[PDB]
Amino acid sequence: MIIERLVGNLRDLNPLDFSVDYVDLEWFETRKKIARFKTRQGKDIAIRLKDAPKLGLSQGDILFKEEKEIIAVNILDSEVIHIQAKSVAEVAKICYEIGNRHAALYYGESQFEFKTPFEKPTLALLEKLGVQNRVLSSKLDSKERLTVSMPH
Amino acid sequence: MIIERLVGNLRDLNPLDFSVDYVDLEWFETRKKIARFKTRQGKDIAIRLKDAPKLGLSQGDILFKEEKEIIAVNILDSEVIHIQAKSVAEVAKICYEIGNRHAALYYGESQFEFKTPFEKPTLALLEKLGVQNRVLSSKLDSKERLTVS
Ligand code: NI
Repeated sequence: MIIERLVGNLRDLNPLDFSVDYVDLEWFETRKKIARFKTRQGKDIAIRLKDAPKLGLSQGDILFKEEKEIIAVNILDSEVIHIQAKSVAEVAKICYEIGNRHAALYYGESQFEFKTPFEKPTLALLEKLGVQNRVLSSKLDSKERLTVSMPH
Repeated sequence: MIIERLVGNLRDLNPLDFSVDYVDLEWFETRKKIARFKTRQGKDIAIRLKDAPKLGLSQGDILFKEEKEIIAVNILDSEVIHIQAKSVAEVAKICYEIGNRHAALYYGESQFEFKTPFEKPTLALLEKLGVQNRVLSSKLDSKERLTVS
């Protein structure tokens, strides 16, 4: 089935009144406008998004909703570097340097914490800068992603 | 005359005690390690820096000092976009978006203020973000630069 428009997000209804089949995406598949997936129940779906969310698909976004059946997005955990800045100047340096690598970056719970996909040169850069960090398996949800508005 | 290393900075002495000649550099000339300049008084100086400061030569860095004579660096003011963030989350967005254009970026006075060289695309990006900014002439001193490793 072709999906051209999102039908809202599970946060806006009660998932218990529907049958929800999830499709599992990686963080790096969330901004593809044309893609093919297979749901957990084995349904082939093709996204061909006409007005895709700026940040990418997010956890719980609804691809299909008909009678009581729903297909929704689930984002897979991946290996992520959690960054704990200790000052505004550190946040500015961390975010300038990860921007110059064009690596993905996501807001954490505090405005001093960020998450970025594990990449060896990103860990090397944070080590070289003495920035506190740890590598954990977690979800990079697109709602928290920093955009790149005018890429070179 | 060839200069291989800096002697210090005018901030650490009384400039009135010396005869100070300056070499005028633009901001985008400060990271040069090999170059030839003429001072405001007309002296020829060639730099050949063996261990250049990582962020660039800064205002007041001393190239030469002998007796009461000094040659120091002056960084020319240039047209800059002054940015005023309203939150640490905005500082993170501004600094990531500017880093993704590889534009230069410097700390301002407050921890929410930054400066970047005026570029038409950078202004368009900040307008798109709704970031408070103004265009004016200012000095981009290398000691305040954010650099890339
Ligand atoms: Ni690039």
